[PDB]
This record gives sequence, C-alpha cells and structure tokens, in this order.
Amino acid sequence: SRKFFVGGNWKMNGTLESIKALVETLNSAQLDPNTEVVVAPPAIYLPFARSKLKKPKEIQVAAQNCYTKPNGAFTGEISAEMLKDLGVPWVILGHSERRTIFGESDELIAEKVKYALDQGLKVIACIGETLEEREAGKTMEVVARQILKAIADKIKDWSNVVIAYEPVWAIGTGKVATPEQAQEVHAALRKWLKENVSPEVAESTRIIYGGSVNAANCKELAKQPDIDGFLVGGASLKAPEFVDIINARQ
Amino acid sequence: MASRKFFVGGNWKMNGTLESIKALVETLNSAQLDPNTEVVVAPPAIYLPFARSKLKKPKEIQVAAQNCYTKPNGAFTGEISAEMLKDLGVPWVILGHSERRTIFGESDELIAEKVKYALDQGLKVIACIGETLEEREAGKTMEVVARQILKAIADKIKDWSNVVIAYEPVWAIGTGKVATPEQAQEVHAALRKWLKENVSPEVAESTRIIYGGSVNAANCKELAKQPDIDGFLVGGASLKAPEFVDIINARQ
Repeated sequence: SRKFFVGGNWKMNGTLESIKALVETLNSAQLDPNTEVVVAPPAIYLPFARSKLKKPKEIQVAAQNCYTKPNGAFTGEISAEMLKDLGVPWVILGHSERRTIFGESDELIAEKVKYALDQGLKVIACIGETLEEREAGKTMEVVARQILKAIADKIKDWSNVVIAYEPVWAIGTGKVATPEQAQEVHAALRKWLKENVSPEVAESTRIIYGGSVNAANCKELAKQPDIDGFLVGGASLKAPEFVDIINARQ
Repeated sequence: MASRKFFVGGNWKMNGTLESIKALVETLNSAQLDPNTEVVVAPPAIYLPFARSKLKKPKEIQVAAQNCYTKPNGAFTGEISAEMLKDLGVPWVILGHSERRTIFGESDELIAEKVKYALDQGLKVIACIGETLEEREAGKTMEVVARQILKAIADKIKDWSNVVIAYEPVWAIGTGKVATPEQAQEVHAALRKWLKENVSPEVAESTRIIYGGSVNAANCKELAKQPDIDGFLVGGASLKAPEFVDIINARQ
C-alpha cells in the first residue's frame, strides 16, 4: 500500500515560457489520482512554477538541493529553513550530479537529509552505483553503504523519505535498467531496510527508479513488485511524456 | 582617473524570509539614497523574483544572483544558469566569492569560465578576489590577487565594460576585522596598476574596484575617501537596512 510516486527533476533547464507551457499541459492532463506527483524546478523558478499550478494540492514542488546548515554566510546556497518559509514541501538530496560534478560526499548528504527532515521537509534521497562499480560486481556493496550513510545513521522517522535508486550509468545515457536489473536492486534494498532498520520501514518506504525512464519503458518497470515509481530527468521536460509516466500503472 | 561611479552591493548570502526581505526592501524604498551611487542587492536565488517585485525604483536599485554555473542549460541538478538570469531579467551576478572558493572548492579556472559565460549572456559581473590571512603574513597578497585577476578575467575576457572587481581579503569577511583605509587603498591602487600594465590604461581608469569585508556605517566614510576604492560589497551589514542606507550614502 505504498503510494506510487513520480518525480520530475528538471535539472538546470527552463524559461518562463517553457515552464508555463509545461505546467499548463500538466494542469490540463488526466492524471492517475493514485500517483503522488512532484516536480523540481530550478530554485529561481520555484515560485513561478508553483504559481502556475491550477491544482496545487495535486502536484507538489521540490527544490533540487539545499545546504547542510541553518541560515548564514554561505553565498550561493539555499537553506532548508528557506524552503520551509516558502512552504516548499520536498527536496532532492544526494543526486548523482551533485556527487560527481560538485563533490558532495556521503557525509555531507547525511547532514543535509537530517537537517531537511528536521525542518519539516520531505526528502527524495538519491543513491546509485557507477558503471565501473556495476561491472566489477560492487552494486549492492555501494548502494547499501550509501543508504546506511545518508539515512540509516541519523534518521529515526522514515515517514517523509523516498529512496531514489538511479544507477549512474543510466542517467541521461539512453541506457535504462532492465526491469529485472532494477527489481533486483530494489528488492535487495528493501531486504536491507527490513533487516537493518525495521520491517515497518521496509514495508512503507517508497523506492523509486531513475535513469532514462521514458513513456515507452515505464510500463514494464512499474509492474515490478518493489519499484514504487520513478525519478524522471530528460522526459520530465516533455510534458506529454511525463503525463504517460505518471500514468504508468494505468 | 575619476569618472568611475560609486558602487554599493549588498550580498545577503544564505539569509532571508518573506517577512524579513519585505521589511528590508521597504526600508530601501523609503530611504533617501544618494543618486550618485549604483546600488545592487543579491538575494538567495529562490527569493530573487519576490525581492525584485517589491523594489519600487527598479531602475535605482538592481538585483543580482549570488552565483551561476559555467554552462548553458543542461543536466546540472541544483544549479542556475546565466541564461536563466537573462530570461528572468536579473542584471547582475556575483562570481568567485570567497565562500564558493573555500567552502565549495570553486577554482580560478571554473570562475574564469563562469565570468566569460555570464558576460556572453549580457550579465554584469561582480568578480571577487582576495588573499587569506596566511597568504598576507607570508607576504603574498599582491601575488595572489594578481594571479586571481589574471585567471578570472584577464584571460578569457576582452571587454571589461560590465566587470566590477571586488577585493575582499578573506581575513576581513565576517570577522569584524575591517581593512584600514590605508590597507585597502594599497591593494586597490596596486590592482589598478596591474590592469594598466597588463590590460590597458583605459580599462584601469574605468573599472570599479570595490572593497569588501566587515564594511559598516561607521567605517565606510573613511574608506570611501580613498582614491582607488570605488565602493563596497557589503555582507552582514546589508541585512540591516538602516546601515546599508548609510553605506550607500558614504560619499555624502
């Protein structure tokens, strides 16, 4: 009875005109009411995008990142307090691009997750192995360590956590995980949760898949028993395709 | 020379709420501000539209981003691009701030690419340089700031018309240890000489070099008198609207 969850990570993309058009198509579409829908604009566009949503109770917005600390002398950063002040309900943390391009560590990500949750936010926490880790057979070693470090160390209440498994080799590459590849990891992640946290947390925590999800591969992925939805990058910028992914179980 | 317009920027860093930013802008809207001062304020990116919406004299006070990325739009989760700043009508961006260099590892090379791309997108750039306490006591102040300016702008940039150089010694940022008028003027004059010899006399004479690091209402008038200090980049004191008003009026 985990609610199906589909997130749209717009990354560093959008203009006032393209975002208006995207949100308007979302507004007018038939969306599966059993899908929890979150879209993550660039921070400078978060107030505009939310203002255009015709049904703000039905599609929520997310920041793509925030810093570890309360407000202070960190030029260029956005804080979790600010998200709370603006009533932004969600935040993506530990995305592969922050890890690989901006050097964010498991330890820094752990502190962001704890502070965001303490500010009342809901967190999409991202994990995933590289191509070389995958080829060398280290996938479960890597993703088990990432979850332990990012959430299980500091977090007691998992109610407001969603886990996003996004193998780095599937992000933006055109190379999606097969349903069997993704189900294998999700099932092993849920077993890790069951044995290392609690069966209640394993039963209720959504584990969503990301990495080249699109309208033509989402239906077979969504049939997998431990895949609870998707984190969508490129296809989230194409409104009709994002609608189909929201409707992956229909 | 002396045709450089006095420039005051307020860097709010990672601070602000809807309530607190409303208040601070309303005070600036109310205040009597010296019309010879170019005024720029830099809210956190997520409050940039709100802050600009509350600015009454949108011609008299302008808004800035505190950072942007090196590249055109793409797969850089958590980043803002220069073309978004252009789309939204943000005229200014701060680049190379010490906190980005020291806390977030931003390098001379990265900052130079940011500066070029921002200028290519029609933005105006506050380009920040400054030496550490250790670098100054090792006697390397001018070696550091000259290298930082050479990589960050002098390399990839040919038009300096829309560049403001901000000298903010690291040991003065947030510490309460403002540079003396003598200390600041010495670096600014040496930077302006560097520009004269390594770029052009025209660029040296026209480029504003502003001082940053613990500027406040009480120390700004003596600094603003120095010949090669063209204004201030103000951190902590920019969240205090009355004090920021006085700094804007430091030449009155």
